[PDB]
Amino acid sequence: VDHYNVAQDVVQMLTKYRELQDIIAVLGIDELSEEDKLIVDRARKLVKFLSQPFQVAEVFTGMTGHYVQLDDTIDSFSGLLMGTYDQVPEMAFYMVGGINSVLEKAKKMAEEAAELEKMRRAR
Amino acid sequence: SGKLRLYKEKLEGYNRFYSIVKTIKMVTLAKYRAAQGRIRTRDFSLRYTELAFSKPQASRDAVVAAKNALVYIPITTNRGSCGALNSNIVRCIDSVVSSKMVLMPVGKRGIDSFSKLYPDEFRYGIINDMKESMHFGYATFVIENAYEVSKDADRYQVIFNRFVSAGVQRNAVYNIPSYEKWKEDLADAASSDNQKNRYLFANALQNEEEQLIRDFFDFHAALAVLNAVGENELSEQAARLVAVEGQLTNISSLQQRTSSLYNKTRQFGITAALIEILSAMSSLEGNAMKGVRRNKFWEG
Amino acid sequence: QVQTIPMIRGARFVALFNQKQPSYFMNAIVSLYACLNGYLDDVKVQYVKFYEYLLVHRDLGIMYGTAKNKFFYMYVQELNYLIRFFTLNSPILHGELEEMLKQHTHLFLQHYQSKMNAIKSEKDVKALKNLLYSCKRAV
Amino acid sequence: ADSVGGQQVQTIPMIRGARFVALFNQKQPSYFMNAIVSLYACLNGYLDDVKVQYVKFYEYLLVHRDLGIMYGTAKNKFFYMYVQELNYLIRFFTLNSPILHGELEEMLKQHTHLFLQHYQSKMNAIKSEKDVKALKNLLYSCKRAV
Ligand SMILES: O=c1ccn([C@@H]2O[C@H](COP(=O)(O)OP(=O)(O)OP(=O)(O)O)[C@@H](O)[C@H]2O)c(=O)[nH]1
Repeated sequence: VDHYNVAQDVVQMLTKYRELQDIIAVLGIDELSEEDKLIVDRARKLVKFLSQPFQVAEVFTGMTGHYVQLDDTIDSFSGLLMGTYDQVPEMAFYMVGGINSVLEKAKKMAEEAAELEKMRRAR
Repeated sequence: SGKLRLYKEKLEGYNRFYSIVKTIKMVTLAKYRAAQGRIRTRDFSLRYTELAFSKPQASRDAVVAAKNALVYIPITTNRGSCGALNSNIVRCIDSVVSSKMVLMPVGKRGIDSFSKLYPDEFRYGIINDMKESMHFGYATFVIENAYEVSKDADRYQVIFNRFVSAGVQRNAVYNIPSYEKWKEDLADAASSDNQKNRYLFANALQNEEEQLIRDFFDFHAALAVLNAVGENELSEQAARLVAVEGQLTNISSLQQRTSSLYNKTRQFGITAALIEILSAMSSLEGNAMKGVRRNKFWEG
Repeated sequence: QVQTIPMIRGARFVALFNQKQPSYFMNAIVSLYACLNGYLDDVKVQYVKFYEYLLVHRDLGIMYGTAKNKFFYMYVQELNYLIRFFTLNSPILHGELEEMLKQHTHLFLQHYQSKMNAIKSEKDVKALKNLLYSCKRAV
Repeated sequence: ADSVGGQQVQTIPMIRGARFVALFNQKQPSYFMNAIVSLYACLNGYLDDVKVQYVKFYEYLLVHRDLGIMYGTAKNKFFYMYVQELNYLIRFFTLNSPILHGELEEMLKQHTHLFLQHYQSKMNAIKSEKDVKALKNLLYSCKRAV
């Protein structure tokens, strides 16, 4: 039942993201309501989170592949829909497997940003 | 086959139609995106204009006792596809037809509609190219022509469209009484307790010289016209975007109905042609008859 | 958006038509009668399924001790043939039918819909959605 | 797609797309060196200041002529369009290589500057009944000459 509810919720969010995408074309995101600007942020994370790096391409693409378990995927999406991961950057969901990978990528992105800012302050 | 390609040509036309109409949406959206600014900067120029002219009078005593030309200046769009704005305005004008009615409509559609509908009453119309911004000079041109049409006019009315929201465009009215009737009401609002809210405003005008009052009257009349045309433009672009979307979807439904008839036709055409050939094949097989077999039947 | 009486009842009727398993004759007709008579006007569209479930698989009046009907209690499946025989508009079964419907509507609006309208927590919203999914799939 | 009315605006992608769609017009096959060089020039924006009507004439001068040598301004040592044997060097070494990239840009820059200074300037100044016809015939001939 949890799998079905999550899948339907994802589909509904994606469908809403399409109509909101067209609304902003005539308005601009700044016009949309804050429910429809949290729903346009979660949807973008979902679209990025449905991509995955395959182990078959560990050679010609260079990125380690992932094999996400069924239960892990359900939990990861269920948490994302609720809004638990509303602080993680959008790009942390791009070409990753599972939720732990998202956290690891976010930490690496944060560390890289801090180092770059620290280097900039020196010069 | 021609019949199949007839549908293909028909669907070919609908495709270009969708592209052109979509191009129209792009143009209107740009104009609406830049005309959306007035929504921020409106609702403050006409404050003392309200006091000058805001009079919630009855709709019968105003027109029943007309002894002089009642001039109407409906606002209409140059290009069609706007929606029901022009139609409603015509209904609003048809509902007030009278002996003394004179019409000086704005826009080609208003001219075309009213030249046919009201040839005698129609005197002439004003046309503005939607190239520059709706400015004061255009309003002054509307008023000057309106006076010359009927200087001895009991009232000059402007019937335009108010853009309440993206999907709400109501019809609004600015009634402007000529100098004589206005200064008479301004004189009663000053002396009498009646029209309290206008008491201070009226007395502050009677203190000044007359030419100033006449300039005041013309200036505020121009502002009311300027607001109406400005709103009627914003309602026009908003309405066209709504209407154009309707046309796009209608032209999409037709594209989905002529495609099915084109894919249903090709399937039937293939089946029939093949059936014809096999019927001829079976006819030539049936007409053929096997002859006596000239073999050594005994040798077996 | 002008919502007249026909529009409201029609929307409720459409929501009720959503089914997964065949419904017993008594349960279906009773629910249709309640919607037809306007008892669901105050009930939101998204809560119709939950309202129907409480009417068939629960009894609010007995739960909150405000019920006095002699026979027309929906847990009595034997009433189906009595309803099929006479009607739901017969004086024999009309008074009690109205009474239980009014009590069920009053209790539902007082207790359940009021709380469902005061849910903002993300966890509670998820729980409410899961509840609605379960009710829609089960009567 | 939005150019059906609305007065299409000439962004750099459009300023270069039009030239590309005008270079593709040809009658006879093009030698690899001539084609690749012309595409590279249009790709880096050397034809942004060249009107769409004169693109074929610009290409013809680049291929069958050498403005730099004509005006005694060429400074490249080996990279000249009259050296038809550079084709295999370009095939082995891409145009985006230090061996050829430096001289290639120099020649394109010089050719573009000379063309705008001398030829296109005169073209925009044509006002007559016979010069216009001569220009039109010249452009058509260049259209099917390269
Ligand atoms: O012969 C006259 C007398 C009066 N007036 C005009 O009548 C009005 C009476 O104006 P007020 O009496 O209300 O005030 P004021 O003298 O302070 O006016 P300002 O100069 O400050 O504007 C003023 O606008 C004055 O110019 C004339 O123009 N001519």
